[PDB]
Amino acid sequence: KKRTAKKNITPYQRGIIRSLILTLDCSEAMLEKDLRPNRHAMIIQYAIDFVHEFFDQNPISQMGIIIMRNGLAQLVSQVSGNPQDHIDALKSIRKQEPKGNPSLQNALEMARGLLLPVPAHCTREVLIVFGSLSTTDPGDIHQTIDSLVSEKIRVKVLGLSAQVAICKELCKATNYGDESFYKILLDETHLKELFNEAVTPLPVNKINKGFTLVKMGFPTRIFEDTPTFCSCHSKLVYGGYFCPNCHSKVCSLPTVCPCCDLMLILSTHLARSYHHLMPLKTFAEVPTTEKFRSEDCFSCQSRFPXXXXXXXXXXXXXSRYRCEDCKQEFCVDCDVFIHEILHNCPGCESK
Amino acid sequence: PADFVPDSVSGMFRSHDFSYLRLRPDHASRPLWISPSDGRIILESFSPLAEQAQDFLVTIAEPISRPSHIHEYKITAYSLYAAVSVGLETDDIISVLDRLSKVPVAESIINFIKGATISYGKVKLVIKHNRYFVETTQADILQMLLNDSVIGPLRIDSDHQVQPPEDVLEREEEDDDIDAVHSFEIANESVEVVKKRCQEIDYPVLEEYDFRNDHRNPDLDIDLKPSTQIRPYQEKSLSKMFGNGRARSGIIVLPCGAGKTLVGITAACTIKKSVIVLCTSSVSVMQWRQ
Amino acid sequence: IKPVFERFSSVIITSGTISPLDMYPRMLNFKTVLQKSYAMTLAKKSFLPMIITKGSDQVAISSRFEIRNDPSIVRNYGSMLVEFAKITPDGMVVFFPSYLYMESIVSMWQTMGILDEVWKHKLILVETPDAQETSLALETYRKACSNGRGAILLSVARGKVSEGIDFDHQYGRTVLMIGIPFQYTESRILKARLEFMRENYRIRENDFLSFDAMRHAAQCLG
Ligand SMILES: [Zn+2]
Ligand SMILES: [Zn+2]
Ligand SMILES: [Zn+2]
Ligand SMILES: [Zn+2]
Repeated sequence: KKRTAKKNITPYQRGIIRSLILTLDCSEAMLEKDLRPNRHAMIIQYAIDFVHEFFDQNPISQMGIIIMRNGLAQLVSQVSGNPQDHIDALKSIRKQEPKGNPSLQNALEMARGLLLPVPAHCTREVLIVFGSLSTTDPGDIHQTIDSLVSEKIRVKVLGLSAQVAICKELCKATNYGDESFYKILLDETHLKELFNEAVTPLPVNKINKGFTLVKMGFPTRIFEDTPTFCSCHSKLVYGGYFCPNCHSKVCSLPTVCPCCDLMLILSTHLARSYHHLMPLKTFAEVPTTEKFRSEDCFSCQSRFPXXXXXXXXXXXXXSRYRCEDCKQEFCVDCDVFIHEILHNCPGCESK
Repeated sequence: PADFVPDSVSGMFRSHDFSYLRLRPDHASRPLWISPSDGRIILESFSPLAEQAQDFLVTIAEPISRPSHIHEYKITAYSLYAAVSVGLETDDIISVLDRLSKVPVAESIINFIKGATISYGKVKLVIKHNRYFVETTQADILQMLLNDSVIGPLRIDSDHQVQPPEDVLEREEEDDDIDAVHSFEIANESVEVVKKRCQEIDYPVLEEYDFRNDHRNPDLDIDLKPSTQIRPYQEKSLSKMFGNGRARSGIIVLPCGAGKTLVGITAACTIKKSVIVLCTSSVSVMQWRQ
Repeated sequence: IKPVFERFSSVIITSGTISPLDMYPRMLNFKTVLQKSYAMTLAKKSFLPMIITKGSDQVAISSRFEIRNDPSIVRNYGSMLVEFAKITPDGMVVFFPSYLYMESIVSMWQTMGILDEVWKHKLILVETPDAQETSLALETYRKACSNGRGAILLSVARGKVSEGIDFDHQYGRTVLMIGIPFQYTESRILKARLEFMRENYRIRENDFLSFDAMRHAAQCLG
């Protein structure tokens, strides 16, 4: 018994640069009683969590936030690499109550034009968390999906406990025919894991597009604090950064320079793309009667490995989930943890 | 004379000991813990059939406590008769109680639950031609009906008539015991004496209510419109008195000031048959009608 | 059928619904060899037949009572429809036993507020005797089924739509069957053939009527 994946068919390109723009539903159906406070409130809790997650693993990206009230979609946080803008925008919304219908044609229409400034190297994306069961379209929506799929704006949406053929279609249509993107929950954790999975880049099988060399430079912290001064906020900041080309004091941010406009990054963001781009191989669960390895773990030292013959307890499984390229054992904890936070396979690092 | 503790016998069976009363053997492996001496049945969070357990207790008894962790148990004779009239298997409830209730089923408690499930009426009031008569599915029932001044003497000699049992059911005995057994059609007059003699001789009769022997004629001038106010306890109280399929009048203890007549008007309309309304006093009849 | 049974030799009788496979050799007076049906071997459930005898009032329901109104059953029916319109995804169809059942029940369903609610949720597309309007209804049902706003198609168990029209993933999710289609609503012509069915064959009134009623009941569900 194991629930582990067979093969990854996309470690080659990930969408390392992103412009993900999440849109919500503040409609009546969010006030129904299936999710603990309701749909409306518990949805927003996990979106906050995703927001934090989305910028941690794709901090080079931006996002905007749109609500869906009264048959009218309403932008609430602009497409920004600053999560706190969105986070604070999300804090206010839950205090208002969802209302009216989801007019998807509205929401799709403003999402498509919001992403026009998003360049070729930056990736356009839309994430619809749909929870009602009817729409109200200001126009042809196939016109918009046709317009949407034309703009190279893939769409993955997370319906609630129901399947809708149009968003079956929409995720099918935009995502290069490859319908893998109307995945829907039965459950809060299933919803929770529905949110966490939307953080990483989204490759299925990339078509050959212009791979454009991207020119930027890196900022550096300021020291003088009594000289608290800023060129990105016009306030007294006790020390910021300085763009390598503009030469203007910029507060701490991976945000672009505000005087010469080159993307400001230190080092930390790209190495998340690395383990995004080239991840590891899954720790193979060693056979119970064929392992015969050290009665411990490797990344940690976990002497629990078996009990040596116990009719049922020993014939079950030997906790030796071991990576392959290193061929080193790992307790499930490490095997899970190694595969959780630091990819950085402990055995594969030391050789 | 004519007083029955069984209807109002609720309020007892909460007293146990510690020396004689042992920890229930199910107490180790039992989702509930039926304190039989204290009569309390605490339905903790560990009961998987807590919803199933909660309903069964509400029938046979009255759940005094409904706490978030565990519930509370109380004994009600009307509940015992009502749980006896509930129809749940007396043995089946006890064992799921015994297996679920960690406290072993109390000996006195076990007898009452079985006494609920079967007693609360073992009477034999037979019915003929879809009506009520002096007979019985059991033999001690036919003896009670035949030797009855109201049931027998008020009973016409005719065994049963489709119309007479339809019409007369020595009044309406739409509350009789199991019909389709040996009995004789009773007259159109006086089930007071029928009940006033089963009163004097203590005949707890396992009774029914045959709700389309609430037929009673070509259809009256009833406007079967539901425009009268409907709000949720009344309808499921109706769903209880409407039971399976068709309108049964039961006893439905309702408050004056919360739309009491509303269930009656619906059940009167639903039968589409002649109905009378009786209120306390005539002056209240107008007030209520107003 | 006797001449084609007299003429033709190798014939096959095949349907999704044939039940029983023996009523046909009886009526049609012919010889078979492999009267074989197959069960659906599935690794999953994939569908729900339910017997809604009772309503919320725990009240047995039918269209056999009349072809008429009885606010208990009607409102009970109105309650079941409106809640089904709330729950099923795009594509839902129902089958009245008779159109004159449909016409009476629906007309006074607009009398109560039951029709406005389903109009908030889905589209409602009636079956008209003129089938150009019915066709204009059905394709707009399928189009709305393949579109977003839910489409509800309501027809007659004995009507035209049940004969050849299919209900795919989206074009059909929750079929319903209000009562069982019966025909002795009308005159004694069935009685006469049924009498023949009774005299020429060893086939009773109810067994023939329930067979036909469940023959079209089976015809609609699949
Ligand atoms: Zn600044
Ligand atoms: Zn600069
Ligand atoms: Zn370890
Ligand atoms: Zn390794």
